[PDB]
Amino acid sequence: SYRKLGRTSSQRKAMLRDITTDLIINERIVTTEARAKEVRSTVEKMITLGKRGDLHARRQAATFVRNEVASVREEDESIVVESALQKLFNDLGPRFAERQGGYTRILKTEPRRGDAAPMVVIEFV
Amino acid sequence: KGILGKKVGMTQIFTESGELIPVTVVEATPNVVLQVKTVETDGYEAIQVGYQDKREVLSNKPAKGHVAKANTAPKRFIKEFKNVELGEYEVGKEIKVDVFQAGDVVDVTGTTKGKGFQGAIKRHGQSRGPMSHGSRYHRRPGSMGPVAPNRVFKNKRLAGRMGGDRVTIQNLEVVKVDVERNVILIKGNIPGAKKSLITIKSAVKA
Amino acid sequence: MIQQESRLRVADNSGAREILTIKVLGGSGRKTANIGDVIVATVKQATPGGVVKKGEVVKAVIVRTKSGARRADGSYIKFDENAAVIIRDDKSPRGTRIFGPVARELRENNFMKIVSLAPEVL
Amino acid sequence: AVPARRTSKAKKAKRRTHYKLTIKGLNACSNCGEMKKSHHVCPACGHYDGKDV
Amino acid sequence: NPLIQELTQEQLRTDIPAFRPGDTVRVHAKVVEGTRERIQLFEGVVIKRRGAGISETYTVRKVSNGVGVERTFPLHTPRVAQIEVVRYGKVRRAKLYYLRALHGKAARIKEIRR
RNA sequence: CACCUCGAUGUCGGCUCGUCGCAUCCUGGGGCUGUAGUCGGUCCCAAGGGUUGGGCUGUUCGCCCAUUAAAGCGGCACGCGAGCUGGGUUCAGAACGUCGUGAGACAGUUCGGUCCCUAUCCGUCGCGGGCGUUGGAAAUUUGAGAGGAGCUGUCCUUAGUACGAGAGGACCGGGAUGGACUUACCGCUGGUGUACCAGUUGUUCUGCCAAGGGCAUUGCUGGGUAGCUAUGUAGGGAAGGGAUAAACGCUGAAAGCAUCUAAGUGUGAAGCCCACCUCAAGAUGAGAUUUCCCAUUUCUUUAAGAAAGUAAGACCCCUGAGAGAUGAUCAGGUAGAUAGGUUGGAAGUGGAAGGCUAGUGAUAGUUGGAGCGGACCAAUACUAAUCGGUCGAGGACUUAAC
RNA sequence: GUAGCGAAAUUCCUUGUCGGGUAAGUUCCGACCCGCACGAAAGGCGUAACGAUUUGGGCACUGUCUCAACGAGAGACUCGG
RNA sequence: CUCGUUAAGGAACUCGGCAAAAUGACCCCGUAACUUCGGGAGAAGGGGUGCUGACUUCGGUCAGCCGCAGUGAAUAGGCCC
RNA sequence: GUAUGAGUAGCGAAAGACAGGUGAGAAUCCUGUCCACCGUAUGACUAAGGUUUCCUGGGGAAGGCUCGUCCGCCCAGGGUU
RNA sequence: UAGUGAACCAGUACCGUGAGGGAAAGGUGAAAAGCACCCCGGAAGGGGAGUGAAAUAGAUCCUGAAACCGUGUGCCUACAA
Ligand SMILES: [K+]
Ligand SMILES: [K+]
Ligand SMILES: [K+]
Ligand SMILES: [K+]
Ligand SMILES: [K+]
Ligand SMILES: [K+]
Ligand SMILES: [K+]
Ligand SMILES: [K+]
Ligand SMILES: [K+]
Ligand SMILES: [K+]
Ligand SMILES: [K+]
Ligand SMILES: [K+]
Ligand SMILES: [K+]
Ligand SMILES: [K+]
Ligand SMILES: [K+]
Ligand SMILES: [K+]
Ligand SMILES: [K+]
Ligand SMILES: [K+]
Ligand SMILES: [K+]
Ligand SMILES: [K+]
Ligand SMILES: [K+]
Ligand SMILES: [K+]
Ligand SMILES: [K+]
Ligand SMILES: [K+]
Ligand SMILES: [K+]
Ligand SMILES: [K+]
Ligand SMILES: [K+]
Ligand SMILES: [K+]
Ligand SMILES: [K+]
Ligand SMILES: [K+]
Ligand SMILES: [Mg+2]
Ligand SMILES: [Mg+2]
Ligand SMILES: [Mg+2]
Ligand SMILES: [Mg+2]
Ligand SMILES: [Mg+2]
Ligand SMILES: [Mg+2]
Ligand SMILES: [Mg+2]
Ligand SMILES: [Mg+2]
Ligand SMILES: [Mg+2]
Ligand SMILES: [Mg+2]
Ligand SMILES: [Mg+2]
Ligand SMILES: [Mg+2]
Ligand SMILES: [Mg+2]
Ligand SMILES: [Mg+2]
Ligand SMILES: [Mg+2]
Ligand SMILES: [Mg+2]
Ligand SMILES: [Mg+2]
Ligand SMILES: [Mg+2]
Ligand SMILES: [Mg+2]
Ligand SMILES: [Mg+2]
Ligand SMILES: [Mg+2]
Ligand SMILES: [Mg+2]
Ligand SMILES: [Mg+2]
Ligand SMILES: [Mg+2]
Ligand SMILES: [Mg+2]
Ligand SMILES: [Mg+2]
Ligand SMILES: [Mg+2]
Ligand SMILES: [Mg+2]
Ligand SMILES: [Mg+2]
Ligand SMILES: [Mg+2]
Ligand SMILES: [Mg+2]
Ligand SMILES: [Mg+2]
Ligand SMILES: [Mg+2]
Ligand SMILES: [Mg+2]
Ligand SMILES: [Mg+2]
Ligand SMILES: [Mg+2]
Ligand SMILES: [Mg+2]
Ligand SMILES: [Mg+2]
Ligand SMILES: [Mg+2]
Ligand SMILES: [Mg+2]
Ligand SMILES: [Mg+2]
Ligand SMILES: [Mg+2]
Ligand SMILES: [Zn+2]
Repeated sequence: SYRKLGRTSSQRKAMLRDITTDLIINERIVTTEARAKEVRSTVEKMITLGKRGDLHARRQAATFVRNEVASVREEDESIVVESALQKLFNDLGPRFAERQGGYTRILKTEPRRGDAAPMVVIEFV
Repeated sequence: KGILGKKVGMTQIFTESGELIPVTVVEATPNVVLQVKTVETDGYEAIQVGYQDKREVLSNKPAKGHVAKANTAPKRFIKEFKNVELGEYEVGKEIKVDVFQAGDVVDVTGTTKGKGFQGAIKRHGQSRGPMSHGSRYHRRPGSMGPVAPNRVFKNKRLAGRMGGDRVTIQNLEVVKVDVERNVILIKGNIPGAKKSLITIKSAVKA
Repeated sequence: MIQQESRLRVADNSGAREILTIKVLGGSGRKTANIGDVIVATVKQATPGGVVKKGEVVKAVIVRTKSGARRADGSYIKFDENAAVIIRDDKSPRGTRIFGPVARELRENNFMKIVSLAPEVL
Repeated sequence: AVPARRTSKAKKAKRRTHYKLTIKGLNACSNCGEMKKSHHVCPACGHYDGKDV
Repeated sequence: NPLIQELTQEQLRTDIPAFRPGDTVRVHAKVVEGTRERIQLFEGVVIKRRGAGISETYTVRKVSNGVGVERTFPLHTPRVAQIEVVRYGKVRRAKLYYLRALHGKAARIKEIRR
């Protein structure tokens, strides 16, 4: 099954895309227990697409990954901007070329003050 | 005659003459007689039967000791069968699906799938109230009773946890027996979710 | 599944065109009738020159339904409409010709005359 | 519906019998020895399973 | 599920031709009117295929005497002596339920000669 | 009649839910008959179950239509409005007939007209915690007691027999198949199926093409997995004992006879006790069986003393579902397939993208049953169930027997 | 008490009677007239158009219903405030 | 409570089709009784709608293509006695 | 004045996410990015009315239906030509 | 809670369009000697150390009742109406 996360269908989809792209960009984020336990599957599927690497996988991922700036360097006296999608297919896929799934780990931490909502750290291995 | 098995699922089978019937597949890895109870030691006659070998780390020293007599691995399920011929059974004896033959009439006991907290409409098949014409009474359990008692009679059925009960279906037909796969095909459908425990016995009514 | 107030086409030339169900014979509380069941119906629309005429209380047998029947071999038959044949008390059809296909269930129900007259039995 | 009779102190205390907090899952952190929640990162040293995180 | 597959693998039939919804098929369906058994041909367009393994079934639709008729058959029933693919039709979906509303020319399906 | 209620006890009908009485509507048993048979009439026993769908009317009632084995009569605040409705009746408006000089009114009608309340206690339906059950644990269990279920048609045969002059037409017995009800389940027929597939409109965004995303009820539309489901499928009220009711006896006197009774003894109902299903030892009367742990340490006092480590075992915590409001239950915690991912399948959809070919083009063919593919199936420790902690016995006395 | 209308927003008896409509119509429509207790400017009768008016019937349509099933969201439920 | 879908039936619901469903835009054809001659009337009942070429008098027409469906979504009368 | 109901009803239409910062302390303040909502308005001006709520710098007692490092609140200066 | 409504910044606050209605609220100590300094805390608030005859007279300050809330426990209580 899957979790509703207290959102409508469209809202839940948008939030998952946001958090999944955030995890792709940062490689480590802090969220609630339930959000993490769903983001793990979504982001690992995105990494599967990146590992595939073909154009079909690229477009499938583009339907999900957000259009954000993953990173920016100054290379050859020119600013090189890498999007979330480009980072996925250029860095994360090759990085996990060998692992057979399980690309993320979740570490439980203190509950949040305002809610007592259980918090966790989700990060690539 | 009886055996314990696991409700594998449901399918359909073509009999001879081309008729098509629904069957439930129930797998029964050979059960083992773990204990024999008698009027002398227990005051009634029956045989304790174990099924579905269990990992040792999942068992207790007392449980291992109990099954030691029969000299078998720990069993997940244990149940007593009555109305059997104690002479034919002994601790350590095995019971296989071949105990039954196709065409037998049996009673199948299981634990109904649990539905959780359910309203009276579903739980007791009571009538809804009108859904329009100003009705503000849709899925409620009706009147609780007359005024005079100043109370509610017992068995005034209401919402509550539904399912998970011991249910027996009588006079089901043993369509087929596969000893190699420890499978019994029983015509119809039987209570319980897949992988749940199932108890086949020779029909009492017969 | 034909119930009270359900309307059916008439699959014969007895004169009636559309009938409306009054009862589903066969039991005190019986709710629905299917192929091969007899019903008490009223003629809501009749051909001008027919024998059976509008507003007459008649008996009929259902010969095809949208919700059809399941055969013992595991097959099913479904039709595109609910049609019935007006019959006498002894199952003899009131008309002389039957229109459209008819379901084979009528044979075991012993509507042999209708079965023979039917242009096709399925 | 409204209370027909006020609730007495004894009855009120009986009802609150089960209205209590609990603390579970605390044991010494391997890395630093501070009490932590099992299966959680130690809030003090930030270690879990013997590694900084 | 693997266990069920094995149990029903025996009764699965093998000579079923390769057809999909939209193909016209003739079904040689056995029928008994008492002691005598007979083959009644039901020829029509395949409207639906569903299920898996032994439980797979398919529906065939024909307009006989101005009335639409549908027959649903288990794909592996021994009571169907033979299934014959009269034609291959071009359709764009698995379930052809829309045909039920159409009549005559509107219900025509172009052939493809696979 | 005016005894409770006028510092409020809500009134008809309907709906939901029933429950009880028997003066029994059907089914069951029986006597008498102006009981030939099929039908009946009347009375006796019998309350186990069942006892309908509409037209009219606010209606109850009643008539009617069509069924049924039957369409019972009543009580429960003419049961049931902190459970529902509010059509009628009792507010304010207005009108008709009528009465009144009149305001108005009914000896009457007609159209329209606010039904509030977060459940404290008992009660009822479910689910936990505590302690008990006398050493501590893991399982399996007997059943004191309780609940459930309890209905019935039609056809065939016996037999066109018994009966009857004929029409007509059986008891008993044996089969087949339904109705209503009901327990389960999703293999089938279908429904649903908002993180499955596809088509498609408008606009807008990813710079543009192409390909996609956002919003428009899930934008709309066509399908649909798992799960949940009925109208779908399967099954049930089978047979049979025990004691009886009405009834009928056998033997038998009181009372030479007679006599079912006083003694003695039997048949006899859908009813009673079983039989069938479910719950059930908090059944404080706390039962029984199998298996496991083993008699430790310290101090007080002979104490059924106190505490402190544990044993068997259980739980905390964590991964979860076949479970679930939460507890609980059950599957697992590397002694590992518990879940996620990954790999391969399946259902499902219906031919992806990028190319190539044809066409002026829309588009079609092909690469290719492709691509995609929530919950389904099978493998795989890749990720997370790490490390840990807490609780948990040493078994009283009396008296028979040995 | 004329014309006109009449079981009527008026008819108690009354579900008057008859006909139409329905399988079945105390409502509705047409007719009759023993008008309990119509009636001519507190107007009589009729009347195209109009009406969130009252009333009856028909088609279409459907979860209103037979008889309920599933899904979405908010509350309810658990936790922190 | 708010919302979506629903097998077969289709008002059997109910005091009463209450609620919901259905109709809904534009263009074309066609449109009854009755009437105060204005109306009734958007009566009713039907048909067309997308995209690509060719031709147009520029509104069309002809040909072709695709889908279950072309005011492809949103917003738009239900009708009759 | 304090109870009971009870740690119960309610917390007043709707989308937020994460990174960084600040700080004793952050779901709630600041910055950034994406996302989403209104757009004959939920935008831009104004009249009335309010009467300093405007700006800057501080604060977290009370008020804010949670929190608050923040505010139309509190403190101090200042602002209408 | 008396005594003027008002012992105190009272016809005030507040209510009302307006006339008008109209509160609550006294007490450290003899003397501020109103707790320097130290410690926990961001603060608040505390613990010391001091002032004082007295600080359980610490400004919500004389006395400090009852309701109500809480901590400790000598006895009793999980087959009872
Ligand atoms: K009164
Ligand atoms: K009799
Ligand atoms: K009875
Ligand atoms: K009625
Ligand atoms: K009753
Ligand atoms: K009420
Ligand atoms: K009450
Ligand atoms: K009480
Ligand atoms: K678009
Ligand atoms: K947008
Ligand atoms: K569907
Ligand atoms: K016990
Ligand atoms: K392609
Ligand atoms: K495929
Ligand atoms: K009259
Ligand atoms: K009158
Ligand atoms: K009539
Ligand atoms: K009118
Ligand atoms: K009006
Ligand atoms: K609905
Ligand atoms: K109905
Ligand atoms: K009525
Ligand atoms: K008209
Ligand atoms: K078209
Ligand atoms: K319109
Ligand atoms: K209070
Ligand atoms: K309270
Ligand atoms: K500030
Ligand atoms: K003092
Ligand atoms: K005390
Ligand atoms: Mg949306
Ligand atoms: Mg982001
Ligand atoms: Mg009902
Ligand atoms: Mg009482
Ligand atoms: Mg298929
Ligand atoms: Mg008196
Ligand atoms: Mg009172
Ligand atoms: Mg009696
Ligand atoms: Mg009453
Ligand atoms: Mg009441
Ligand atoms: Mg007068
Ligand atoms: Mg009166
Ligand atoms: Mg009105
Ligand atoms: Mg199913
Ligand atoms: Mg399935
Ligand atoms: Mg484009
Ligand atoms: Mg918008
Ligand atoms: Mg597995
Ligand atoms: Mg009349
Ligand atoms: Mg009607
Ligand atoms: Mg009449
Ligand atoms: Mg008058
Ligand atoms: Mg006059
Ligand atoms: Mg007038
Ligand atoms: Mg709370
Ligand atoms: Mg439907
Ligand atoms: Mg339909
Ligand atoms: Mg009706
Ligand atoms: Mg009715
Ligand atoms: Mg309406
Ligand atoms: Mg539209
Ligand atoms: Mg409460
Ligand atoms: Mg709010
Ligand atoms: Mg607008
Ligand atoms: Mg400001
Ligand atoms: Mg400021
Ligand atoms: Mg606050
Ligand atoms: Mg005063
Ligand atoms: Mg003192
Ligand atoms: Mg004091
Ligand atoms: Mg007792
Ligand atoms: Mg006691
Ligand atoms: Zn640590």
